[PDB]
Amino acid sequence: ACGYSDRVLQLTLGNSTITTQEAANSVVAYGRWPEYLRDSEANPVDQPTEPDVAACRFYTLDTVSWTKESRGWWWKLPDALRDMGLFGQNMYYHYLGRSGYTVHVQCNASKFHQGALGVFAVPEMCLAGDSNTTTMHTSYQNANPGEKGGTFTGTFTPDNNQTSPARRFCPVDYLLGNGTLLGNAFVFPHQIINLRTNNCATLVLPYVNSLSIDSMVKHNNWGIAILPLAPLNFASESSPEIPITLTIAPMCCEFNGLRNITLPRLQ
Amino acid sequence: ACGYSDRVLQLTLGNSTITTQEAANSVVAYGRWPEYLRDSEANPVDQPTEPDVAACRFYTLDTVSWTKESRGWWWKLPDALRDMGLFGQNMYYHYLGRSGYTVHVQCNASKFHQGALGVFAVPEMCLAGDSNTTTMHTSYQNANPGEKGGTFTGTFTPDNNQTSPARRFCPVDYLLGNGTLLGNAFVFPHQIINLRTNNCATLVLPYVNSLSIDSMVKHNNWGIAILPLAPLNFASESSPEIPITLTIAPMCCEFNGLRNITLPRLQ
Amino acid sequence: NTTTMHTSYQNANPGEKGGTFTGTFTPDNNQTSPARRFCPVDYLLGNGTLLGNAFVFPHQIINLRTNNCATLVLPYVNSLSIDSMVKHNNWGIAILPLAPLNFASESSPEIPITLTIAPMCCEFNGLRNITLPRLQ
Amino acid sequence: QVQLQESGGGSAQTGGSLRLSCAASGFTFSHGYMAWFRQAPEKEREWVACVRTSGVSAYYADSVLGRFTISQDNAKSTLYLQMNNLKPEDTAMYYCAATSISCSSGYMFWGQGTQVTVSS
Amino acid sequence: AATSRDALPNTEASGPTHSKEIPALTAVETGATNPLVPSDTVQTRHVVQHRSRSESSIESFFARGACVTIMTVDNPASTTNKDKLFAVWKITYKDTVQLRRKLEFFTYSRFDMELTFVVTANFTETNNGHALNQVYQIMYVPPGAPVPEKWDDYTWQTSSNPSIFYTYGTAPARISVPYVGISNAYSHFYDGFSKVPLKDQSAALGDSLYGAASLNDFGILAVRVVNDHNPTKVTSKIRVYLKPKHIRVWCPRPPRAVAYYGPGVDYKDGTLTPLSTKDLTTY
Amino acid sequence: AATSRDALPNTEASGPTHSKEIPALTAVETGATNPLVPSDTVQTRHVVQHRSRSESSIESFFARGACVTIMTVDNPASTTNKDKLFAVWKITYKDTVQLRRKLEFFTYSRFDMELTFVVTANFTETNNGHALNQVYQIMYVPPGAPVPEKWDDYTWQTSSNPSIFYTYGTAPARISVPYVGISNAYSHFYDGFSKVPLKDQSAALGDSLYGAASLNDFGILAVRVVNDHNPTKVTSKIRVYLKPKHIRVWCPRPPRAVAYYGPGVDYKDGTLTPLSTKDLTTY
Amino acid sequence: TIDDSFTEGGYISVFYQTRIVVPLSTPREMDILGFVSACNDFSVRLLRDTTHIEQKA
Amino acid sequence: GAQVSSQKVGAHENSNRAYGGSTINYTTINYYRDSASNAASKQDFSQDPSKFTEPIKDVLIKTAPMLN
Amino acid sequence: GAQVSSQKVGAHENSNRAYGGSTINYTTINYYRDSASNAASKQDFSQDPSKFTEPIKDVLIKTAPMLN
Ligand SMILES: CCCCCCCCCCCCCCCC(=O)O
Ligand SMILES: CCCCCCCCCCCCCCCC(=O)O
Repeated sequence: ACGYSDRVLQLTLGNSTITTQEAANSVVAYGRWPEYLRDSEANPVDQPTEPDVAACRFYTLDTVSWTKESRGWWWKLPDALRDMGLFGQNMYYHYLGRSGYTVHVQCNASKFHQGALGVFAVPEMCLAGDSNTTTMHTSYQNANPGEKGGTFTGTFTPDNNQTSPARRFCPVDYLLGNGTLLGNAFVFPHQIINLRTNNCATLVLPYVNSLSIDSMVKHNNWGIAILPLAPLNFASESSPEIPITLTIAPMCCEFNGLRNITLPRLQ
Repeated sequence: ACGYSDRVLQLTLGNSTITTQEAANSVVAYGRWPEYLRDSEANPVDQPTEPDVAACRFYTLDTVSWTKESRGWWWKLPDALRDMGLFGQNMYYHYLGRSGYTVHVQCNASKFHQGALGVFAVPEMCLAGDSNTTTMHTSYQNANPGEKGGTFTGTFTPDNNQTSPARRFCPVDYLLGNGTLLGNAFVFPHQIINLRTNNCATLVLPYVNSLSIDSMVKHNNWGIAILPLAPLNFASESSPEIPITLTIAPMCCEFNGLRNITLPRLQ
Repeated sequence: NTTTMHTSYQNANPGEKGGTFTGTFTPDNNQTSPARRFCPVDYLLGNGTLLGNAFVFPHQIINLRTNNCATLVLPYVNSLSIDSMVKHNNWGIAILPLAPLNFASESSPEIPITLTIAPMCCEFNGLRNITLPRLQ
Repeated sequence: QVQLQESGGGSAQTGGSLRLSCAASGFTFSHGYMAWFRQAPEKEREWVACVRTSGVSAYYADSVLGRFTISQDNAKSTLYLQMNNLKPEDTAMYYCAATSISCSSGYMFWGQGTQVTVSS
Repeated sequence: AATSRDALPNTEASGPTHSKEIPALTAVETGATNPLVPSDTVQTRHVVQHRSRSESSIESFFARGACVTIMTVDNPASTTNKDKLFAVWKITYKDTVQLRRKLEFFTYSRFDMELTFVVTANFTETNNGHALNQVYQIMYVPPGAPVPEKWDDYTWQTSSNPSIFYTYGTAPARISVPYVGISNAYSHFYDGFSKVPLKDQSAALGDSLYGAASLNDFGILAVRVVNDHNPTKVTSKIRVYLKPKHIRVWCPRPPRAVAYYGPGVDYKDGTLTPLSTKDLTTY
Repeated sequence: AATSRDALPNTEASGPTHSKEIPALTAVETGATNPLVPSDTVQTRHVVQHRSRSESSIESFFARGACVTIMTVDNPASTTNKDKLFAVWKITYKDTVQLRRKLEFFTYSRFDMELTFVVTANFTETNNGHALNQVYQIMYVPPGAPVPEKWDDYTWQTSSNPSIFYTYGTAPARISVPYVGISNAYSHFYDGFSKVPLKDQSAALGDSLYGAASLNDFGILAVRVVNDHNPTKVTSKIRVYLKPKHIRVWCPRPPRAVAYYGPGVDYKDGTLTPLSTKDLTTY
Repeated sequence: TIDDSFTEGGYISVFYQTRIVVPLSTPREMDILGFVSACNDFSVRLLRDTTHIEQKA
Repeated sequence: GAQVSSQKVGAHENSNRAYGGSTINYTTINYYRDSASNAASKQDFSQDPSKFTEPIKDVLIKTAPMLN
Repeated sequence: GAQVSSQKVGAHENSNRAYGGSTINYTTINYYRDSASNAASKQDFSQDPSKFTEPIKDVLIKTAPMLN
């Protein structure tokens, strides 16, 4: 009648607005919408700081590229947004913090392009090491690659330099980077951007953890993994390229225990 | 509102389901839906066998090809389904049989393809002979070409071998294969698959005859003729090719007078 | 006497021609190529039990002086509600002469036996392509 | 602890012959079958041949027909696989799958297997 | 409403007779058994019947435990050549004779199954050595589950399998297993094959056994000595006793006349003679 | 209100169709699974469903006891050089494979924990000596409590620790431990570090493990032979069996595809191949 | 839950109904992804230990 | 939720002020959730054997001629 | 303070005067003060899998086109 569609979506958070004309509806992770801490589940005694508009807005992470060679890409939340306006500021200023997200992945092309990208949301997305000698050895500096994030690899290559280890994640694509067959990755809330159909993936994520509120600096709640289910193909070309852009918006964020700022050793 | 369309059609019969996303509605021949024989119009005294799910299901006939050279194609019902599961079995086991059909013709292409195919349903589709010496001389073996069916020709070429005639139909395309101008073929229930628009033709046909129930072995009720109204064209190519697939489903079929099986001389 | 449960499908299902019972058990010795058939001893009802107990099964005995036919209506009996007919036989029709045939003062009498069976309340599920079994 | 242990090696030239054996123990409830299976270097595990319980009634795989011979010695509780005319397609691992069966597919006991190589 | 422990129908006093009614004449061609009682043929007095059929009820007829199998395992010395014996037995009532024949009185059955485990151990080698009271695990491995290859491999973790750790000397072990059949009744006799020999297939590919359903019908039990190697060898015998409870049955079949041979219905030669010699006119 | 042992939804009889509704067409881009039932695509009859999901309930799926660890202790002769072996095991489900993978089907859990203790002893040295039935103390040392350094030191007084003195030969030992987690759910996977590497601090000072919370999460168990030295050596193996009761779980995760390597999520090379060879057009 | 004749399941097949058609300047080959899932009426019984994992020594 | 059932007294003790007489009963209480675990009741029904004795379509009347 | 619960009868014994029929129950009485000690009830609820199957914001109607 009036023309309301599932493909046409307009999301708004604070002073930012995301639109789209080729969506595939939207995903509310585990059906729960992100929310503020209820007195019933409260834990720290102090008055929590809720930045709201100050932090609850979409932040665009630098754009990555997609080619036939691409194995995959990954990020961590809140990690990924560690240096995004006030959200980061507030994050670094408090001992505790809980936040939900509205993850929107953008990757458009032509009706002449073909492929599929599975944007997966994994709470506690633990990734595997690169050493056949030392388990759980990835260093913090490699565990949290910020807004630039990381990638998946097509082959597991052990780290042999035991004089100075590389201490990073070697997340095998087919193993979803955690010793399990990718095909089962659908148990996690997800959407698959299939070029011929849509152009974006929106995954609203509530705060999920073992605790009501937790140290954000130390621990990542969610994980955003994007791997090409179908490889990129365009025309009769040998080198096609299309970009992927991630915009994430923290929601219902609250922080407790205000203190001096933490300057982490990221490098 | 909910998105219900004329192009999107899902037909189901027994254990088979036909879908489609580019249809042009559907045709109920002469507005009557196929039906079982009513006591008012009954004729044989014995309890009729109604195979239902056993025979009332879609059967796919081998796929034919469409090229710029193609003049036409034709089939006969029940003939065409003479060797399709239980429907055929039952057909051969009874002296009498009446059945309706749900004919669905499938022929898709690209938005860059062009042409039109008129799938016509002619009750009692009598076709013309190939001899200028002997009228009504086509032999049974040539009258019933089963699931492979037949074709139309662009020119009438008489059969001259009077030592051993070819005894087949020479159905001139423009004469609709029966001495009448094709342009009038629309008086029969029909749909025209015009590439730019649709991708299928669905013609539900009720049992039509001079008798309530009749010998299927001997007589064909309907006729399915497909002739290209607009020739096939693709890009700037010299030899385009796209396939056509016919799936027919007998409906409300009933058979009387059970006896030993008839092994017809088809060759 | 070497291989248990060794009768081949082709011998297990002798169709409309059916089979017979034997008066003596003769083992199959050709272990180069077994005969793989049933050797159903008559008195053992062909299944290691005394014939005289065969009456526990529904039955009728055509005794010439009295009757001329046997009618046994059989319902579907199995461990499952519906089952693969190709693979499994529900019932069994065994006919053995309780009293041997005798006619006049003759040495070679002969009379025929004809079986007419009618399937009832038959139902079939899972329609697919036809199975062409290897019967021979 | 139905111990199935293969033997017979595998390093012959193209065209020769090998004797693949298999020691069986535990409780092999005779009735059923006893067989052989190959996995191949890079293919799916395939059925080679099956012999009956104690009966010398057997079959062979289309591919191996007549070129492989499977017997048994239930006195020695063993099964044998003589293989004449070994070839580049026969190069593979062989397994004594002899338990249950009833046919040529069902099992509850396999072996560790052994490799064969027909070189040339 | 007529229970098992009901008194049987009484004997009615009936006198002399001379009438057109014929209890005595019948026709066993009809298949039907002529249903008479003493009074029908001879003069009788009145008798208050006391006996009941109580014990002959289907449930009661199977109310006994029965030895289904004898599983043997051992615990040898560490230095030894041979491996520690751990048995694996395919769960079936047809390994022994007694219980089987009883179950063969019918075509089908349903019963919650009770198993009992009687273990008995001893030494073997002439020596005065010592073995501390031994424990025994009885692990039920359902069809398809990993069958243990070693006595000390991963399989004994039994994260999902139901096991019973029996300590020697205590009362025999017992577990309850319901009617676990894949069918709507357990099948004692199955006239058919698991496979169908198709024509577009090789005889080998379509061949199977006669009388068999699934090779693995219920699974296997695995029993092992839990205690580790002991310098003095100790062998053990676990005896399993099954008592079919809550039993129902269908369609009676003549009881087995000749000794069993294999899991099938087949009969061996040399055992085809069950009835002895008796002269027709000799009481 | 829909319980575990409920009969499943019935199969409704549905006939032929020719309508603008499309059960058959969907779009798995939405992430959502198309929820159909046979009737939606093919003609069906009416079916009174009998089967239930009864056994597949979360509680039932973990209703089995599982071997978590094998603790070894011994009681040697007084004259001996080596000390009497007394074990100390860090309480964790990740030492064995089976139970772990089952617990890994989810992200978090809560369960009152049941532990069972199966002890088994034997002699070692070739001799005919004697050992009187041995007792065994299983002392739970919570994080921070004094861990025993000797087999006969003060720590075994257990004035506050919960211990179990098991006498050999009697039924296996068992104790109940509630959900003792410091969090609002037990964490199977923890994507984070215990420490934060600050910039005004040395890399060493700020470094920790990946995936670890507290090194000491639950504590250690300590098991020792209570009886004193005996002239003939006797070794013992205590097997612990855990059955997670009253269990709840959250957020499912794909089951482990490749063998475990360490306590982490990490995978070793040479085990990165789980699926076998199968041709696409071969049934 | 194991390969068995007596409890066989049948065959799932996929065949080209017509064919795949693409215009010019279009990738002539592409991919299809398959998914599987149980239905509301599905159930499982008799809990057992899996083989898809093991601990060698 | 005890199950009290009566017993069929056989050998009567010289009592009717405890035993012998006033109907002897027995108590039973299930200890497990599974039906399989229960003890075998033994309070089973009997039935008409005619389903085996007289498998005929037309009723069998003993007093008359079988074949009429 | 006994807990009487009913059992889901599977194999029905030939009784309806003790077993088989008239609903079979079982008794349970806790012996410890701690909740941890109790026996696992097994009388648990089931639920809608839609929280996993249909994690979409706008309701899924099977009969209509998914993307409208
Ligand atoms: C701890 C043991 C648990 C489970 C044990 C399963 C064994 C079941 C054996 C049942 C025997 C019933 C035989 C009937 C044969 C049939 O079904 O055709
Ligand atoms: C006598 C023993 C008393 C106490 C025993 C305490 C051991 C508790 C072990 C609980 C294991 C739960 C594992 C979940 C991991 C987690 O919390 O992150």
